[PDB]
Amino acid sequence: ELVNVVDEKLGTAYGEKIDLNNTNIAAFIQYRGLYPTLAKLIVKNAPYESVEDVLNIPGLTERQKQILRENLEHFTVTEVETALVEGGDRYNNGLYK
Amino acid sequence: IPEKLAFYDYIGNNPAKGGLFRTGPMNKGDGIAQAWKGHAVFRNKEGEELF
Amino acid sequence: AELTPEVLTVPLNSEGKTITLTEKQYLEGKRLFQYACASCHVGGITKTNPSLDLRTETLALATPPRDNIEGLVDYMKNPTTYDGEQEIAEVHPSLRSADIFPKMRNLTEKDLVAIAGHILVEPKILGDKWGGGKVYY
Amino acid sequence: MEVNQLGLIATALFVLVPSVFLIILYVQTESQQ
Amino acid sequence: MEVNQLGLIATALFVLVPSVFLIILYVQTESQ
Amino acid sequence: METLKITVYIVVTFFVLLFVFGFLSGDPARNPKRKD
Amino acid sequence: ANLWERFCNWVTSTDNRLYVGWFGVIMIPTLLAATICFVIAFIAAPPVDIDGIREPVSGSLLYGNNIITGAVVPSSNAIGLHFYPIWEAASLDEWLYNGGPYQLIIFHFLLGASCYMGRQWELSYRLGMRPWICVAYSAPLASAFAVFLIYPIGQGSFSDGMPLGISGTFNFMIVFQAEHNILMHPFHQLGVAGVFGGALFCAMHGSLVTSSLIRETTETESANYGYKFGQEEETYNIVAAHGYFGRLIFQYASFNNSRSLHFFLAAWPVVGVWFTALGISTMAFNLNGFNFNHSVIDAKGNVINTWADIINRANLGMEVMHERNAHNFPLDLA
Amino acid sequence: QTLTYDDIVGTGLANKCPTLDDTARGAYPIDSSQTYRIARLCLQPTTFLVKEEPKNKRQEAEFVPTKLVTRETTSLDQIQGELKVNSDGSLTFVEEDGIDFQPVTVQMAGGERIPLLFTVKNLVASTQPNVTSITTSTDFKGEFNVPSYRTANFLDPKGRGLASGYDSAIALPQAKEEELARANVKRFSLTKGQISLNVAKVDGRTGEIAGTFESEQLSDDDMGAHEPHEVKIQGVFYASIEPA
Amino acid sequence: METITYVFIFACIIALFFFAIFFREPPRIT
Ligand code: CLA
Ligand code: CLA
Ligand code: CLA
Ligand code: CLA
Ligand SMILES: C=Cc1c(C)c2cc3nc(c4c5[nH]c(cc6nc(cc1[nH]2)C(C)=C6CC)c(C)c5C(=O)[C@@H]4C(=O)OC)[C@@H](CCC(=O)OC/C=C(\C)CCC[C@H](C)CCC[C@H](C)CCCC(C)C)[C@@H]3C
Ligand SMILES: CC(C)=CCC/C(C)=C/CC/C(C)=C/CC/C(C)=C/CC/C(C)=C/CC/C(C)=C\CC/C(C)=C/CC/C(C)=C/CC/C(C)=C/CC1=CC(=O)C(C)=C(C)C1=O
Ligand SMILES: CCCCCCCCCCCCCCCC(=O)OC[C@H](CO[C@@H]1O[C@H](CS(=O)(=O)O)[C@@H](O)[C@H](O)[C@H]1O)OC(=O)CCCCCCCCCCCCCCC
Ligand code: HEC
Ligand SMILES: CC1=C(/C=C/C(C)=C/C=C/C(C)=C/C=C/C=C(C)/C=C/C=C(C)/C=C/C2=C(C)CCCC2(C)C)C(C)(C)CCC1
Ligand code: OEY
Ligand SMILES: [Cl-]
Ligand SMILES: [Cl-]
Repeated sequence: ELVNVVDEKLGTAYGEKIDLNNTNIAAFIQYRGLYPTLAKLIVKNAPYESVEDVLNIPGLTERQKQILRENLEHFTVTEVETALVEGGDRYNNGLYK
Repeated sequence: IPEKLAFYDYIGNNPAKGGLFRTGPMNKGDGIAQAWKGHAVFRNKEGEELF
Repeated sequence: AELTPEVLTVPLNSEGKTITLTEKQYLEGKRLFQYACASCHVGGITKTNPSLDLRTETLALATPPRDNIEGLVDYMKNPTTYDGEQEIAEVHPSLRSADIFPKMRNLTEKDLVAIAGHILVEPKILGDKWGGGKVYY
Repeated sequence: MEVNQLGLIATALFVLVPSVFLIILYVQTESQQ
Repeated sequence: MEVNQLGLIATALFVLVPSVFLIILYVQTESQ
Repeated sequence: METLKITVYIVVTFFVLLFVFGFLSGDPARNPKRKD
Repeated sequence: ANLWERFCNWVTSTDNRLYVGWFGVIMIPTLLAATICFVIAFIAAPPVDIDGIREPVSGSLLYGNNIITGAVVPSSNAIGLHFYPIWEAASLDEWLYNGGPYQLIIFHFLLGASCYMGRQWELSYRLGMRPWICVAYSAPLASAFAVFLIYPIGQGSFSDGMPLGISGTFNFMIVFQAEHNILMHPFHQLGVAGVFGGALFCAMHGSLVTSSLIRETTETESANYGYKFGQEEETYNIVAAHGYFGRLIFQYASFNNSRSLHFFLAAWPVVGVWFTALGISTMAFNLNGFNFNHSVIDAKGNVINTWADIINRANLGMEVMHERNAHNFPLDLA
Repeated sequence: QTLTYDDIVGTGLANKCPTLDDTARGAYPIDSSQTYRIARLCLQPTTFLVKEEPKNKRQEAEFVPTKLVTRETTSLDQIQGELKVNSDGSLTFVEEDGIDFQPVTVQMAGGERIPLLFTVKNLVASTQPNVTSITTSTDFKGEFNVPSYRTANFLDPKGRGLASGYDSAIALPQAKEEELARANVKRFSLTKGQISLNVAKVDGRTGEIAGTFESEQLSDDDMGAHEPHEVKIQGVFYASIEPA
Repeated sequence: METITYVFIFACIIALFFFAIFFREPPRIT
């Protein structure tokens, strides 16, 4: 009945991909062109329903919408997990080097 | 009926029910009283009250 | 094992062109990197922003790309954010900002390349250690 | 057997303390003579 | 705390037994 | 706490002065050999 | 004569079973207040938020400790170096939570112990002795000032002072090695030489005087009864001890002057322990022990590890675990 | 007055909310065709009550007063948010940002310490309807989120945690894990609070209001290792309303 | 019982201190 909700996420697509609703902002460094500008937007605007709602962010340039399309294959969305998003842990999760 | 009063009306608090080598606190014997259960009324099948 | 010209060969530009270095250049580039850079970038990390290291693979994936001497000299002249979007000479030492980063006033263009070569050569030597942080000390 | 644990220290002291007192007084008696 | 309950008797005789030895030796000294 | 603060200040103050005046009372003379 | 004079002559009486003295007048109340507070806190004090993070450490016997894990816990990092008498707290309950007894104990104690030192001077003056016993005691007094006062000063918090407990002391030692490589500081290597040599020379002098005791007893009695208190004569043959020791090594590696020998015994540990107290006191200002991390490298420039790189891996394990909830940012700068 | 840091520092006044003059009891006109904002909301608790646990017989739990042990660290301030005018006329404050939480530890008779996250995160407080002006009989009633007192990286003394840490009692290799599971397994709670604010002082000139608050929220449950207590907080608030 | 044992033993040590100082074999000079 009692389960570590964080380990469980690692069994979902949060474990393979950048979860646009949960993952810390420094994982967006993994792909060209996303950090810091679009990472801040994606997160600012963060709660999405499907990965493609990210293209509708108000303000994207046309190069921006293109980069997002180029890297839609690298995103997923799962349920917002409180333990991952509280404490402002999406901006700083206590991991440095 | 307040529980404090009903607890007095129970022989486990009678001082004359102990033993010379049954050591420690009363709680070591019947346990720690938690709750009055209620006053038990006994009836036979004819519905007389029994005591 | 030894410092050979095959180690001292690094991408000149992103064109795939390349250049070879000497023992003297590489060692000048380690000295100058210590003098101007390692206060923050010791061992390939970045103390004031651990999220960006100097690993060749990180540089590769920056806009513009920086896993060559040219894009590195350029960044030392006119730094940008990882995505190319902002200029950051106001807070990152550069020739563009050598009035407020005085260590940069006396650096020649030959000195800048020595520093890039060092940065591109050091992971071929140390691999994971460079940009790894304390896990790898 | 589920037995009172302090039974042991109680019995051990009940013996040792008075017994030691008696021995102390016997031995300093022999040394007088 | 869930401690060893033979620890009390062990500490107790650890103190008493060698302690008793020394008192015995001191008193029979004072009385000669 | 006010009452404790005052009372500690005064205690300390008293002791301090016993120490000061005690040594100002010709301490060099208090020794077994010579009274200067 | 006058009452102030009866008093002075009592304070300084060399007839009291225990000497009072003017240092004595400050030493006595302050050591009593430290001793009574310490004993009561060790048994009964409730938990203490040492690191200022609302994670209290239980140090006392009644809250589940034993003799070996028990401590009076240092005061909160939230307090830093602020003075925190009982009268600065809203309540004893607040004072206990935030570490107040530690401040009371160490201040009264540093003070009373400093006056202990002076009292040793004082009595030696009244007895007509030479005065420098108190100088030998300055070496352990210095050491207490370092772990209780100097090191918290350099680091900004009494919370980083040495706890008053057996396991707390070890805690303090491990965190210090990680943050200062104290083993690799020469002043500590000097302190070890101070104490190993001290113990060595203790056993030697003990074994050498005892080796040369003059037969003044039989085999049925302690050889100690061959010395009579305040006897005019010496009870061992120093000439005989010299002839033994000079041969064990060579003639001039051996002392034949008693005064020179005993001054050697005093100076060796005292000096070395001055150095190691100076060691803790200077690493209080992060002047740390030698760093040979990645100091050897091959023609290519691979790191060739030495034993100092193996020390640093241990250091690093202490680093990343200690005070595991208390760092938000990558460097632990105090 | 216009004091300065140096005037205030080390006195405890930094943990105090501003106050309005006893004579400040006017009213702030509200204007439907306008948009409003709280530029500063300050909450300063004065008392912390915790519901005692009534025994298995129970009868009724009272709220028992407690002792503050964490010092003058308790106040919420620099809180901002917009003030909508609703359609039934009521006004609604929607907290956006601010220093909206303080960890506090109070102590109960007998020495139980009760930590809690004193908070109004995500506060949403509305007035009764048809409010044309904020007066000295205006009430808000709100609800806020109370996240876990520790966040996911916090490690317990045996190195166990949620987002980090050991996942078992490693000091007891071959113990049965069955009975330790509630302490091996860190759970992150997020519950709900409720707060009433009661305007008692108004400066219709400046846009400054002041009054008292009461809120009810849960205490720390230590990432699921024990049940939380019910807490009631009472104190005072200041607020500054600007046009937007 | 463990807290008691520790405090008892510590208390006996302090009592020992008192007799060791005040009830010593007094030293004498022959
Ligand atoms: C008049 C004295 C007195 C009284 C009435 C009590 C009463 C009590 N105490 Mg207290 N107690 C006392 C003195 C007293 N105590 C003293 C002096 C001490 C220190 C030693 C203690 C230490 C103490 C503790 C540590 C505890 C109590 C507890 C208790 C309770 C349970 C006691 C129990 O189990 O009895 C047991 C009694 C017996 C088994 C009878 C012993 C009599 C022996 C068998 C007679 C010896 C016969 C002799 C050898 C015959 C030979 C003679 C011939 C050769 C000439 C009870 C309220 C307990 C409690 O519940 O507290 C929470 C508890 O844990 N007491
Ligand atoms: C030799 C005696 C002596 C000394 C030197 C100290 C020393 C100390 N005590 Mg201790 N103390 C002692 C005896 C002593 N105590 C005794 C016997 C008790 C039991 C009553 C205590 C109980 C006690 C408590 C309960 C506390 C201390 C604390 C302290 C510290 C500072 C106290 C302070 O603010 O002083 C202030 C002293 C002065 C300003 C005097 C300066 C000297 C000048 C010459 C006189 C000044 C005039 C003065 C202002 C007039 C007084 C009245 C006025 C205010 C109306 C210090 C380590 C505090 C502490 O450890 O905090 C962590 C603390 O909380 N002590
Ligand atoms: C194999 C045995 C051995 C030897 C020879 C040494 C020797 C030494 N260690 Mg080590 N040590 C040992 C085992 C040993 N250690 C063990 C088992 C431990 C615990 C695990 C330690 C822990 C330890 C620590 C923690 C430290 C040392 C340190 C030292 C130095 C100071 C020791 C000192 O003053 O001793 C006391 C002895 C004397 C005062 C007498 C003189 C002894 C010297 C060394 C001999 C002189 C040689 C002589 C001049 C040559 C021949 C002369 C002839 C021609 C006339 C010294 C180099 C310290 C250090 O690193 O300093 C750099 C230090 O910090 N040791
Ligand atoms: C073989 C290994 C070895 C050896 C021999 C030493 C030896 C030493 N170490 Mg090092 N240490 C080691 C390993 C070792 N260490 C390791 C592995 C680590 C890393 C984990 C460290 C980390 C370390 C630190 C961080 C510190 C030391 C210190 C010391 C010194 C301790 C003794 C001292 O301070 O006396 C000095 C004497 C005293 C402190 C005594 C004070 C006496 C007071 C004034 C009187 C008290 C009265 C009392 C309360 C009442 C009694 C009365 C009663 C009779 C009724 C000594 C030189 C300490 C040091 O240099 O201290 C300055 C120190 O702080 N070490
Ligand atoms: C850990 C090592 C260590 C300890 C504990 C220690 C202890 C002592 N050394 C003394 C003396 C000396 N030590 C000397 C050399 C050395 N001492 C050394 C190492 C030590 N020396 C070393 C290595 C040397 C070689 C340099 C000399 C030369 C002297 C002396 O002259 C002196 C002495 O008198 O000789 C016997 C005594 C001072 C008495 C005093 O201050 O009464 C006053 C204090 C009293 C009565 C009570 C204190 C009560 C306090 C408030 C207790 C609470 C606070 C503590 C700090 C808590 C500690 C908890 C621990 C678990 C850390 C004391 C027995
Ligand atoms: C195969 C074959 C050839 C075998 C045959 C063997 C053969 C016969 C050999 C030929 C001869 C031979 C020796 C060949 C050469 C080999 C040779 C040179 C051996 C090398 C061995 C070696 C290097 C040993 C190292 C030396 C050593 C152990 C350390 C010495 C260093 C040193 C001087 C330290 C001590 C310092 C010091 C003086 C301490 C004082 C201590 C002191 C304070 C104690 C207290 C004290 C002192 C007193 O003083 C008195 C008074 C009293 C009271 C007293 O309390
Ligand atoms: C190139 C760099 C520049 C150069 C630098 C040079 C620095 C040299 C410094 C010299 C230091 C001064 C000499 C010592 C003082 C003095 O002589 O003592 C006085 C006595 C006199 O000796 C005794 O002398 C007596 C005669 S008299 O009194 O000296 O006149 C005689 O009676 C007796 O036999 C004899 O033993 O010395 C001794 O008794 C011998 C033991 C001396 C020990 C040395 C001093 C202290 C050692 C501390 C070591 C600390 C180590 C810590 C461990 C971690
Ligand atoms: C601290 C004051 C620094 C000093 C001195 C130097 N750098 Fe730096 N560097 C620093 C930061 C904070 C950052 C990240 C800036 C950002 O927001 O993007 C950087 C980044 C770089 C990079 C880019 C690495 C990447 O993965 O894209 C490079 C190539 C770089 N810095 C080089 C560099 C050199 C050569 C320096 C010495 C001349 C130097 N930096 C100094 C912080 C600091
Ligand atoms: C007069 C005189 C003298 C004497 C004096 C004296 C004798 C003093 C004393 C003093 C004292 C004797 C002091 C003491 C002090 C004490 C203290 C200060 C304590 C405190 C404590 C506390 C604070 C506690 C607390 C707690 C804890 C810790 C825990 C639990 C709880 C409680 C709360 C309880 C002389 C001779 C010198 C000379 C001159 C004159
Ligand atoms: O070592 Mn590491 O550094 Ca001197 O502080 Mn920063 O952490 Mn913390 O509280 Mn005690 O300790
Ligand atoms: Cl730690
Ligand atoms: Cl930090």
